[PDB]
Amino acid sequence: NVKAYELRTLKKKELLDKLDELKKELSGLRISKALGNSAKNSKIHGVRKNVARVLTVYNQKRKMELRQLYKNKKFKPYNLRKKLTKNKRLQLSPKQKAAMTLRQKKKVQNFPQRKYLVV
Amino acid sequence: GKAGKGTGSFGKRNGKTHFLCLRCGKRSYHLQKKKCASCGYPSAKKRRFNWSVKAKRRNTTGTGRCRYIKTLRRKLKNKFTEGSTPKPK
Amino acid sequence: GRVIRGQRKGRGSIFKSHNHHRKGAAKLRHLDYCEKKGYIKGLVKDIIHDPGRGAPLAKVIFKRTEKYGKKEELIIASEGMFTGQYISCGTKAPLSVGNILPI
Amino acid sequence: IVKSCHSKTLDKYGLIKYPLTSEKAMKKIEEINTLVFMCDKRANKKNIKKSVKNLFGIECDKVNVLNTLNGDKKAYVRLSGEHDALEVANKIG
Amino acid sequence: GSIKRFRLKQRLGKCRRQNRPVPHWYRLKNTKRRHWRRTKLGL
RNA sequence: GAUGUUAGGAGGGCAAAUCCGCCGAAUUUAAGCAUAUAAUUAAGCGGAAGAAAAGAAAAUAACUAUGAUUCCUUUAGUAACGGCGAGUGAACAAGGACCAGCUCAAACGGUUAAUCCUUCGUUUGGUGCAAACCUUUCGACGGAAUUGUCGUU
RNA sequence: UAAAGCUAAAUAUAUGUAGGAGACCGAUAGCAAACAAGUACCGUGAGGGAAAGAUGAAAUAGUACUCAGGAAUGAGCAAU
RNA sequence: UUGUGUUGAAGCGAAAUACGUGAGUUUUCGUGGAACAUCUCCCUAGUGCAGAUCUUGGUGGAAGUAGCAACUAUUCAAAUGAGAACUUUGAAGACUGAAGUGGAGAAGGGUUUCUUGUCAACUGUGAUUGAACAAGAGUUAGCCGCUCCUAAGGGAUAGCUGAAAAGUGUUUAAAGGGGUCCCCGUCUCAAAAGGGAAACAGGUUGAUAUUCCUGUGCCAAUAGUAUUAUGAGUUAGAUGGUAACAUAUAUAUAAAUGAACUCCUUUACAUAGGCUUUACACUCGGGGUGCGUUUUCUUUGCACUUUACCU
RNA sequence: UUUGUUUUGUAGCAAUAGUAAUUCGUAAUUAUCCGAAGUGGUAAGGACUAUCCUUGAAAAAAGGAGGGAACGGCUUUGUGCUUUGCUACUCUUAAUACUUGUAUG
RNA sequence: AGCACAGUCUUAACGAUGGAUGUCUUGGUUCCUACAGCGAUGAAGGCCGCAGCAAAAUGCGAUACGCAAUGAAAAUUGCAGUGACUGAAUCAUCAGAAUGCUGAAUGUAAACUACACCAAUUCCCUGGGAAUAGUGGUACUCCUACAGAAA
Repeated sequence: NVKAYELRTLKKKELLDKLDELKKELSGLRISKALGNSAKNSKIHGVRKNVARVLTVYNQKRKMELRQLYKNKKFKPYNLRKKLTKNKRLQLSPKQKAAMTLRQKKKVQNFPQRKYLVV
Repeated sequence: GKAGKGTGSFGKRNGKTHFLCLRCGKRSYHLQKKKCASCGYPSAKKRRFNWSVKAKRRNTTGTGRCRYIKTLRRKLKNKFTEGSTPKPK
Repeated sequence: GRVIRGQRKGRGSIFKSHNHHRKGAAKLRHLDYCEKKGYIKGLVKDIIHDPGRGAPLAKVIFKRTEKYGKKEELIIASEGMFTGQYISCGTKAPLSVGNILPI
Repeated sequence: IVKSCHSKTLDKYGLIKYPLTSEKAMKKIEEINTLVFMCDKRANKKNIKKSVKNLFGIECDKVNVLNTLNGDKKAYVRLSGEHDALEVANKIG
Repeated sequence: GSIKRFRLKQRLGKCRRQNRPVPHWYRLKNTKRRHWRRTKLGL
């Protein structure tokens, strides 16, 4: 039974070949199941979960293999940009919502609101 | 006469007026005029009416699965910046 | 009361003209410099029957003057015209049975 | 838009699930020497032909397809006079 | 009919697959059953 | 003007309890019924937010005067409307909750559009393991704009 | 001081979500739905729309064995 | 406020030398197996049923009654089975009877199909049967259809109205194609009986067949070079016939040059009447292959005798 | 090279496939399978006649034509064109062998 | 071994049918409080699938009754098998990854798993080997810049 870290770093070509033979052996268990045999049948859940684990690691491997080539550049693609809600994405940014004309800015800057005490 | 008002005419009921209505899956898609009687699929609107609260409630939001908003829920409580992951061991 | 038959006639649901077999609208040759300033002769190839009307129609083939080719016109036939004759249209066309002339 | 995960294109491991062990499936091999397999409902004749000719080296006179009521596809494959269909019945089992 | 659409045939197969009873091992621990003659699925 | 399988972006639909426009009845009451009432409601169409809308007097008062809007108590079932029949019906002042006020239009910079936007590279430091994010300004280029942006009230 | 524009507060929330409560109802009641409920089912369709909770402390105690019966079942000097 | 409960509360059935006048109250026994009352005083209400052709549920007399009535009709023997008028087999007697309970048919139905097993309910009688129940299995196409085209027509575009919703669809199309600059040209859907590329025969399964096998064919498609052949025409293109007519039989009759621009034809079309041809259908006698009464007679009553697509 | 007269064939598929009766390991073999017609029941085709104040549908697709932009090659001058030597020629059907995505469906 | 007439009606005891009553309640109802949108970065809704044996409901999306990560922390069990003796069995959290066909649905259509056009696309090692009829894009309206044609 294979785990995450033993194949988490090995050659992707060997990963592909091993998955190829894994699926061929799954088809072999399918030969067995179609035949009168049903004994080798309970480990397919474990093999399926192992495939799922190896594949969510493999797609992350391809993920940095494909995003390191493009990182930053300030024009991220449709998927790689931020995925906030539509209203949040279309909202005015906070700095430019708080931006003020030169008149009000000079008023506040040169003479602000400030606290005090009553005796 | 032989195919009169009742059973005789009922014997002629072959061929259907409505069908599956791919937008809703209900057998209410008029075939001749090509328009759903439950939602009006060719039109972009969903065809509700305020005089039938029963039909409103039996297809309003939440009667389905909510593939997206149910995951989007309980996220304002966390306020996690996107791309963030918990600290490793 | 209810809407009477005469009023229902104008809705055009079943009172549209049964025109599935009509051969085309009966229209004269469209006005042209040639027809305004002289004769142009087109030959009536065949006199046909339009199911809607009683008057037979004539399939007059003219030869277009601005391009190579021929144009076919459906013209209400006058009593006495035959296939194979040339019919003349215009101001300078001689007056005769079937000819189209300025009034 | 760029995709990171490898394509979900249905290769043979996902086209073909298993062959059939129906009495008719064995009977046609025994008598008239035609073979039976089962594939996914989204496959096609030439996809099955590719996958069979890739996994196994048996000449395919033709590939025959069928859409079952359980959501799968049945497939029939052949040989030529070059190959016999008794070892193709014994090796597979 | 002997001629039908792919979606209609798939839905017929789904209904046939749904008409089977509860597994016995699960029962060891259904009410949505239809007869083809009594109740029509209305397609 | 047209056109772009030009570059970068938006609108569509769902969902309505509160909210904003339009359209818009009748049942009913008048012991009948037609104005009236139901009701500026029900139904229908369209449009947003966490609240919306209203909001800074072309206001009220007539006093020793008040000072944006909204809501609560009251004015008050009052003034008034109405086959003056059935019925309908405010506003000011007063007591409170809350309380923030502001900018476009002309003058002038014409001994200098002083403005705005796009794109492309550099850096000013930072919280995150990371991803990202907050800040950073040297610019250059391309434009928009005098058929008027910003500065000035 | 009209015929241009912005503006937070106090205000409303038969919707959704999440909490807390009640001189409320206790399965013909309370939401239509305490349950596999807007489900089964009906109508071409717009739509209409139910019934159905309770062994026992513990089935990790759900009836072993015998007799008679084809079997269902019944009986026991047997049994939790 | 102050009490009853596993030493059995609530509820329920029967009852009481019980109380009241009466709604009722309180006790007894049995059942029940977990809560109950407060009359000390007061507060509160979805607070008291005989009816409303009341609502929901359950159950009666009617009553083992009405009734199990179209479709001429069944009988003998055997098998299976616990059990056979209505399962199977054989015999017989009959029916559908040329416009069929016969094959293929489409809409509609959706696994009712097949095999095996089975009878809790259903199969209005029985039932071992079954279209019931249970487990498996079963539908194979270049040639059969859809897919393509267009009609009655539908939706949409341009606009134009309308608050929108929607109403109409060229009402001042600048709308893709073609060839090599110009010409033509709203889009899309709508026919499993209209038009239409090309398949026949034999055989095969428990269930599919002009789809699977064998054989034989047919139609559509097929990009850039070097070899061949066949036939043509030629050192850029034929034949006779007074005429109509016809004109290339190699593996196949292919071999008689060709743009833009056009003009036709096929597709492509009603009804009635008779005449004619052909295939198929049926039928007749004698030649090749099987049964029969025969008390009374038989050259006796009869029966089985083929050839697709492809020329 | 033509005309007449005799032998072969179920005109070629064609019997051998199918079908049918007796013997026959329990798989087999046999031979037949013919002269002809006669009715007109159903279909289709043909050539006609008649009827309409009824004239009885479109495209997809395919074909034919008028006309004639362009037509024998190798190499060779100058700038698709005049020119010098040899004249072998070119296509219609079928393919064969290597490059294009694998070149049937 | 014998005896009651039968039927109809009444009473009592025990039963049958039925599901009232009482007692239960992971439900409803009402009020209060707080937060509030989702969607071309593809929503709500509808289909189709996904478990060893798997119908519904619930959950999930070809990584399909769940993957990764974090906290708790060793069982899943109906049989099978799976696990530590902790990223391992199961919960909880859930930010990473993935998220089929549709649907405003948006290439043209739709009772079609039909048909287009443009890049043929994608993967492998960091210039060579494969799968392939196989991957993305192409709606309408509008905004800001750009372009080449026009009067």
